[PDB]
Amino acid sequence: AEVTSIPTGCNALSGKIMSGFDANRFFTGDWYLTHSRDSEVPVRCEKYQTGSNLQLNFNGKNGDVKCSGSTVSGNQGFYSFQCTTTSGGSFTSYMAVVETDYANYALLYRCGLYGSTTPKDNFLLFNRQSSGEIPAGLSTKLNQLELTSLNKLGCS
Ligand SMILES: CCCCC/C=C\C\C=C/C=C/C=C/[C@@H](SC[C@H](N)C(=O)NCC(=O)O)[C@@H](O)CCCC(=O)O
Repeated sequence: AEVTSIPTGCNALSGKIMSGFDANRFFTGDWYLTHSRDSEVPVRCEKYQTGSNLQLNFNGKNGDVKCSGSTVSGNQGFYSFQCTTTSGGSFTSYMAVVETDYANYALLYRCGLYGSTTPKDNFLLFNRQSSGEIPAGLSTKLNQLELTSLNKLGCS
């Protein structure tokens, strides 16, 4: 059966997502994951490569990861990505773009179960440049979401 809403425990962020999200402008080019609310060690620099039809590739923890996306019918703005890893792993992950200017930065929410019963989520800051940091345009939004000290990752 089709999965029609994000996992129980994931935040649908009703009322907190940008209006007029343009998938065509977001899912093009490269995005570097430069900061996140929660982070692991050692920090890394993941470059997310996008292609047509919600396909993406990134350099993950242990090998390249390839994902295929689709819209989540019950949750506006959300996507479900089915991913496979070069070590032979597979997982599902959910995301929504909270705010983006398409040409410089994007604040995303990500959530998934990953085989557990308790979801793991995060807020992610993507930048078009590996040297990208926290944009002035997100100041108020980050305050509203209580994201006052994003962790810098391994990009520079
Ligand atoms: C343009 C931006 C597009 C964003 C697309 C959104 C989602 C699909 C892409 C990546 C998903 C990664 C999920 C990783 C799982 S861990 C999932 C699994 N255990 C695994 O083997 N992961 C391999 C690996 O992470 O390298 C956890 O590390 C996540 C922890 C919390 C978080 O940061 O979301």
